[PDB]
Amino acid sequence: VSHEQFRAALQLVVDPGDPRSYLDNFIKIGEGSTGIVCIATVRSSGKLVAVKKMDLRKQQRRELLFNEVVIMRDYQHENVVEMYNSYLVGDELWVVMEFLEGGALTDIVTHTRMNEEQIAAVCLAVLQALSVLHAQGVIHRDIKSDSILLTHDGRVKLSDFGFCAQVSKEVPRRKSLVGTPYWMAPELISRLPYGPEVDIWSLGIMVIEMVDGEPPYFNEPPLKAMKMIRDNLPPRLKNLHKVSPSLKGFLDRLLVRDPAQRATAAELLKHPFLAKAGPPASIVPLMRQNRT
Repeated sequence: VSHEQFRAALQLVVDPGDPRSYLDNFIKIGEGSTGIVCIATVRSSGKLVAVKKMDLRKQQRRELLFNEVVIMRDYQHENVVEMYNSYLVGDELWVVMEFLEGGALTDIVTHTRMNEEQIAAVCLAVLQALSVLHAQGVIHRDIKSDSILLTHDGRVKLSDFGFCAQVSKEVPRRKSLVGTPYWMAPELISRLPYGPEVDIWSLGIMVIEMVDGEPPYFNEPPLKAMKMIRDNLPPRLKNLHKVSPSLKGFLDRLLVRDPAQRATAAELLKHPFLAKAGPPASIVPLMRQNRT
C-alpha cells in the first residue's frame, strides 16, 4: 500500500531511462542490506561498474530507499563509494555506482589474520569517512565488515547506506531499530533515542571482527545476542592476549556503553593507535586474488 504509487515517487527522483542501454553482462557478485549487487560492463569503454538492484516489493521500509538518493546527492567523499546514477527499472531501483573490485572486508576477516598496521589502516579510513558524515548529521547505522569495501590497490570505502538517517538541530536523535543484530549499539537495542555514537560502537564490533574473525555472540541466535549486548558489560576479545595495549586502549574508547562517554570519530582521529596505520598498499596482500 501502495506499490505503483511508490514507483511514481521514485521516478520523479531518479534519472530517466534504463542503464541497460549502456551496460552489458550483468553478473551478480553479491547481496547486502536491501538488494543484490552486480558487475556490469560499460559498452562504450569496457570499464566495469557496480549496480545495486533493490526490488520495491521486497523492502521492509520502502521509504529508506530514498536514503540512497539523499547520499548520492549530498555526501561525496574519498572513503565513501561514489554513486553515479539511479534509475527505475520495472519494480526495481538501480543505482549505478563505483565498482570496488577488491570486494568486502568480510572475505578478509573470515579467511586470514590482519596485523595491527592493517587494522589501523582500515580504522583510519572508516573514521575519516565517519567524522565527515557525522559532522553533517548523517548516521550510517549498518557499520560492519560487509559494509566496508576495497579497491584492488587496498583503498577503503564505506558502502551500503540503505539504513542511514539524518540528524540536526530539529531532530538530534533517532529512534528506529535498524542495523545488523551483532553490531548494534546497546542504546539502539534499548530503544532509547540515539545519534552518531552508534556508528562508533559498531566500529568496535568490527575491530573485534578484525581480531577474532567474528563479532561476539555470533554463535548465539540474533535476538539472544542483542539482549546480551544490551544487558551485559561491553563484549571482550576472544584473543585479548594477541592485541597490543595500544589497540586495547583504542577499542576501549569505542565499546563504551554510555554513548556520552564513547569517543567521537573526531576525537578518535587523534588516538595514538592510528599512528600504526599503513598505506592502502599494506591491505593489498590480504585480498583473495593475492593470498594463497
